[PDB]
Amino acid sequence: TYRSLGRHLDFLRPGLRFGGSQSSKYTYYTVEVKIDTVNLPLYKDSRSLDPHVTGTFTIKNLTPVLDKVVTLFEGYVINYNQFPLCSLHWPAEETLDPYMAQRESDCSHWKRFGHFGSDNWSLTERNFGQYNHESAEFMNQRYIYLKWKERFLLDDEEQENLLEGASFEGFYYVCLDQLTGSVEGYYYHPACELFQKLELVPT
Amino acid sequence: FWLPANLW
Ligand SMILES: [Cl-]
Repeated sequence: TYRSLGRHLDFLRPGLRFGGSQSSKYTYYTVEVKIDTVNLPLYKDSRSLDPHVTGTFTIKNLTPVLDKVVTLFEGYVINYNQFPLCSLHWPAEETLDPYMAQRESDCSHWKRFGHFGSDNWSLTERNFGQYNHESAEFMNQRYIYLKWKERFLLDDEEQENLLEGASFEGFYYVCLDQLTGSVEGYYYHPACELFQKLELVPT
Repeated sequence: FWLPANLW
């Protein structure tokens, strides 16, 4: 009859702050991420289609004029089952369309974090060959993989609403280290074969 | 999101 309330993780819980940078050859910005809600996909029911994470981005001094730019983001957690590493095997619900990418994109981006074994990689398998009979469940592995996408502009981090050009088209591949709290990310834009790099630690 | 090339 009843459904699980889920769990919160030491480094994936409401109220948690991270700080760091987003950078690339021509970009460097100080950024802060705050986790607002968590609904980990521990099982498959209706709630597992709702966002698994919601939070805010804050960019410091985006323009010479704007000292604080704040966006609201939503995201989903890889659990290798209903939400495998290959986004194209995600459920067919339309609200997940903004998180899709080609198989090779997902594959290369997940690999680039550098925490997978060297063995058994296949572009045609729903977890790219990285989740097997002897793998631990996602919450019990050291590294957790997520996809984040911003979808609203806000005024302050207290969250009132005030994003549709090309500079908003992609999404973040995200990797959390549960042992140290460090967070790495790649902002991927479909139409450009370069990314931006997100690096955060807990505040 | 895709941030400006503030070092360009
Ligand atoms: Cl498969």
